[PDB]
Amino acid sequence: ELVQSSSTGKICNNPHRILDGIDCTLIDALLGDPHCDVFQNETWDLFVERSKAFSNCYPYDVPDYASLRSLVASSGTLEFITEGFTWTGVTQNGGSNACKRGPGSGFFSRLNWLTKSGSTYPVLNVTMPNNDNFDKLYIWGIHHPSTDQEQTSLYVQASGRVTVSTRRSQQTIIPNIGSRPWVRGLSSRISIYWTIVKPGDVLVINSNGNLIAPRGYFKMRTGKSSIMRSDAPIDTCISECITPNGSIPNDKPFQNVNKITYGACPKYVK
Amino acid sequence: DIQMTQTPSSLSASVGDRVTITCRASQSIGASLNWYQQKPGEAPKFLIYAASNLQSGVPSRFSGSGSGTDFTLTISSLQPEDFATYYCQQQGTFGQGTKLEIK
Amino acid sequence: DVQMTQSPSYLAASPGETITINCRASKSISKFLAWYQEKPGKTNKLLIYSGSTLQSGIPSRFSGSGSGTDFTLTISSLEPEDFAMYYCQQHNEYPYTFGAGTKLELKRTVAAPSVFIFPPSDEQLKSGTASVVCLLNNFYPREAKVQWKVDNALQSGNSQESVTEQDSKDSTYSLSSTLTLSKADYEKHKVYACEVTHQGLSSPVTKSFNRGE
Amino acid sequence: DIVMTQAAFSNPVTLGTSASISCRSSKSLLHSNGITYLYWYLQRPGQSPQLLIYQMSNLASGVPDRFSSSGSGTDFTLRISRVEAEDVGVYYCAQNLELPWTFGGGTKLEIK
Amino acid sequence: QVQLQQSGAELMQPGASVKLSCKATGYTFAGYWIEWVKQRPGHGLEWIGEILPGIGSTNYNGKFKGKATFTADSSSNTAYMELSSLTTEDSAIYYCARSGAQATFAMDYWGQGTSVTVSGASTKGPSVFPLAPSSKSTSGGTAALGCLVKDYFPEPVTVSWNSGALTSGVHTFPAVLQSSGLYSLSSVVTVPSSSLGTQTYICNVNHKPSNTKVDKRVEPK
Amino acid sequence: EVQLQESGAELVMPGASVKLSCKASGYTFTRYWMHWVKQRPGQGLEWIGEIDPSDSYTYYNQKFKGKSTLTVDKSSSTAYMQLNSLTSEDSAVYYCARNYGSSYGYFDVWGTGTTVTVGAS
Amino acid sequence: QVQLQESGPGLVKPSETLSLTCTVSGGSVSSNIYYWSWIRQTPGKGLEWLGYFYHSGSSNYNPSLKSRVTISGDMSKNQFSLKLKSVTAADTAIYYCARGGVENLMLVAVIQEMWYFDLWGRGTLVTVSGA
Ligand SMILES: *[C@@H]1O[C@H](CO)[C@@H](O)[C@H](O)[C@H]1NC(C)=O
Ligand SMILES: *[C@@H]1O[C@H](CO)[C@@H](O)[C@H](O)[C@H]1NC(C)=O
Repeated sequence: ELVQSSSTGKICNNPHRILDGIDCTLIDALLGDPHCDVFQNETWDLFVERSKAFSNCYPYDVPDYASLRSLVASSGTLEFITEGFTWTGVTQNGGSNACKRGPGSGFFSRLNWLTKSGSTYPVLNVTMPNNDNFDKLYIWGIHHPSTDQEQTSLYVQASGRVTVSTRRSQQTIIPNIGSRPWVRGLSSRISIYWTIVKPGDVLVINSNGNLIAPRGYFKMRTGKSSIMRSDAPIDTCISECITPNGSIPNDKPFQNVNKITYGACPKYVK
Repeated sequence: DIQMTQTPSSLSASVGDRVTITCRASQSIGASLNWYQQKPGEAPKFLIYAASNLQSGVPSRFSGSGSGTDFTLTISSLQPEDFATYYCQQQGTFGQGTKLEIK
Repeated sequence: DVQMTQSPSYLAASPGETITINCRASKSISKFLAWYQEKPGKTNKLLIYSGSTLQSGIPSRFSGSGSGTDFTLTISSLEPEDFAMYYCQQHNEYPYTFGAGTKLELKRTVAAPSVFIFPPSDEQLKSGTASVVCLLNNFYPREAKVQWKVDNALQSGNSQESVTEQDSKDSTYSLSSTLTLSKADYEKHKVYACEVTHQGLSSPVTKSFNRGE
Repeated sequence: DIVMTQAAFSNPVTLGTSASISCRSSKSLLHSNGITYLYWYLQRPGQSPQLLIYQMSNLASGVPDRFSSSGSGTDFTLRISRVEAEDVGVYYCAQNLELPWTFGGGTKLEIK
Repeated sequence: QVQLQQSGAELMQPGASVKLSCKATGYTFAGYWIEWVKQRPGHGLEWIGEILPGIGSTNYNGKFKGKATFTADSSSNTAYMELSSLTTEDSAIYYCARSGAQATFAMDYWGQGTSVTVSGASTKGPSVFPLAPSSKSTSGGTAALGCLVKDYFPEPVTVSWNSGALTSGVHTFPAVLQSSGLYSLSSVVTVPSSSLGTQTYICNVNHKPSNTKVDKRVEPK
Repeated sequence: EVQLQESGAELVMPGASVKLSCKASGYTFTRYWMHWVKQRPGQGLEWIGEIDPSDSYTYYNQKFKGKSTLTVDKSSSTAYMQLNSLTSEDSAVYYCARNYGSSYGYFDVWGTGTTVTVGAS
Repeated sequence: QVQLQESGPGLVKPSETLSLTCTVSGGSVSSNIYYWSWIRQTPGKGLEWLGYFYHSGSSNYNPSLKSRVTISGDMSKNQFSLKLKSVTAADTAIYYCARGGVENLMLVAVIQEMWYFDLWGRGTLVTVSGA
């Protein structure tokens, strides 16, 4: 027949640069989850995301998750550059016992949890201009305290606000205080947002509470790499194409192994 | 569309035993499974969230696990107070319930 | 880090009087300074926070004032229950720094110390160590100071002192100074004396004894 | 950029015996995938370059088993078991762990 | 009705580690910071750090970054402080205090205070010696006499005269650490000079940690 | 079998533009990316950028962005490089090289390097 | 803490409309992270989820009931009600009013929408009979 219908069950390590997220989801590696600290300055043609990947840091959700995942995956890099943000009047490097970095409390390595300094929490109004020649991706978030008492204790203001703005657009997020079900012993949550800062544009972070500040930017590039969900193991074989079921020979005019494919292999037919 | 079977329907165990309750989803539901305990004559209690996260006041002997299609609720040391029906829940569908009975 | 200087460390007053405790911060702490009351047998009490806002349940006679680097706690019409230790603690910067604290003691008329000196006992000597102790009883104020004299020579460093708190029955203090000398060292000297200097004494008091008596 | 150095103005290699060419990188070329993304390209005189070794210890289709490469960290070596008259040329070490591609200055073999 | 209940006193050898506890009641534990304060004689209070039990957010004084470690058991409404590599300098009283926004983060509710003593000395009973009155003079005015309790460990000893019959006019001075590592203490009473002959006074000393009870007869000269 | 024949020697005045081509024959053109490499004697070997003929996606070395643009004609299986604002430093030999993997692939086969010399003579 | 307490007629005739009201104590029905839901329990079929109501007015009902259910809030009284039109003999069961919420946590690679019912009422038996 002219239809390929069987995969070897493995993903060839060549020629595409496969990066295996053993226990890490792309976003987990992006934020710097404690068990995902091995992904730094990474590169890939195809990020393989295992169905068994799990998060182990602070519980969080990503509004507009698909867009961020697609953007980062298409970038083909996780090059993170630290920036010297000047957070005056707030305590930095906040953490939680739900995110065990070492033996004690910890947090995402790429996010900066700002907390009240002493008995006050000023209106942060920092700004980092993008004088470089590449798009900068800033990952920040807004913390959602479980109670009004927790909100005031962490952040002196009774109701916080995060306004990240640039020339193109702005996002204003108001935290939703309330008790959620425990996840690793926490009834609070974190929402992760992202902002692309084009060259010559300026990032403006204005906040009076609940800001999970960024520590820097991810150097974005206009790549064509991709991300794929697959439990197939990676073997030292060679195949010009990859499918979630694994590599498939790409010589036949057609294939029906999967509709999702990466690389140069035939058109899908039901 | 999503349907999900909880087995066994009712199992007999004795105090101090290790008991495992299995709830199987027809499709991969990630970790979107919650476990509820209902002692007779009471409303169900919210035990485990996201298939592994124990809730406030739930004894540490309870533990949930699994991902994808197969989930398990395990009680390390069945105590007298743990006699109750256990329901796995995924969004709007509740499992058929495991009438855990004392031997 | 903000060093907090609290003065006066020792304050004497009587019921019905008005007193003020000055606390100074090495750098501006805006208005975030709090005053605590520590007294034996109960948990520390928060009196004032944010400079002037007195805590709920605190009597109105406690007043706070100041901003920046100078602050003041004013207690008017002291009750007998107000005599205690007071601490100023800034909560503007992050490493919370407390003041040294001021002991607020009940005033009284000056009283001279009764000076006694006790030679080391024979039982103490048989252990090979000698401990001569000079005692001051029921004096006021707390500023009494003593120095040991053995023969003509003065001795220092080898003596320990301890002072009891105010005796509520008469508001006086008592002080004991013990000089520790090994049997050999004790035997090399003849006469031991304790010099007592106190504001309530017209001239320093000397009590002395000769070894063997 | 990752800079590749190929200090090899004249590498004396008497014909017949083994020869070695050394390339060094300012950054480790080992990817998190376990592969080292070094490449060795041979440009024979008056000819376009051709691939000898891709990554390491992997040979091109037509490359003889004479050529073999290995290394660790940030210093790599190309070892030729036997050198023939046809192996004279410039051997560029290239890396693409981080784009853009960076090529070494290229080392020219000289026979004794 | 808010109170922070703290564990009892501790005795640790140098280099050991102790875990102080502070049980909170009367309020939602997870919402308020729990402060930890160190008090030792001659130094006043000294802030160690704080932990927000709900999130586990901790923030330490730089002076205590490695020494202390805060944890909170949310199910028990308890906050813990683990002191590590204890030294003689750590002998102090440790307070846990509640801190929240209602009081502008001034710690408004305090614990009773846990006293931890770090000392390598071996437990031993007191040695009692008499302070016989009439040192050089025979008699005059009111006579003073006492008993020197020396070289005991650990604290506290309790001293009474004539089994409580002579509580009036007796001063028991605080015990003082000696360079040897053992506490020493003095108890003195003032009596009429005439009472010296017709009466002999007994210094009662009891050191429960050593289960030692001593009664000593003090006579002039 | 797989060969990449390029244009011959090009002579163009400074500031002008030239349109280098690379006829790819012996394989399915749309199934492999194309790389372009610049060689100047003594100065070494320099990478320009890569193009995916399947959808004309291109990624350039920064120092060559704008200085050159890559494009393909899928019908004739020919890959084109256009150089603009030429200067003396642009005199070089340009190699079109087939790519075996994706964006991060490696030069699999190199074409017959086309030399370009800049000057009016 | 928050307590839920449902009330309403325990007996309903067939073909009528069933009405129940859950009054929330210690909390506000106007919260924007919790939905308020009704779950039905009968011995022969286990727990069945009827639908849920948000303060903003969004609602969701399971298709198993052909739009017979309707959940609405009365925020001036801290109440939300269940209206189950054209009741039948099969609708006799214990009815629980439960607080819940919807979350999209990133707990696992495959993101899934999680519902929970963390607070439940006592449950009230509702009989549907012609007696
Ligand atoms: C905040 O920063 C922006 C940009 O640096 C500036 O225009 C503005 O005046 C600052 N202050 C406020 C209150 O926005
Ligand atoms: C490939 O995997 C998908 C999803 O797991 C499945 O639907 C499909 O049938 C698989 N194909 C083969 C050939 O196994």
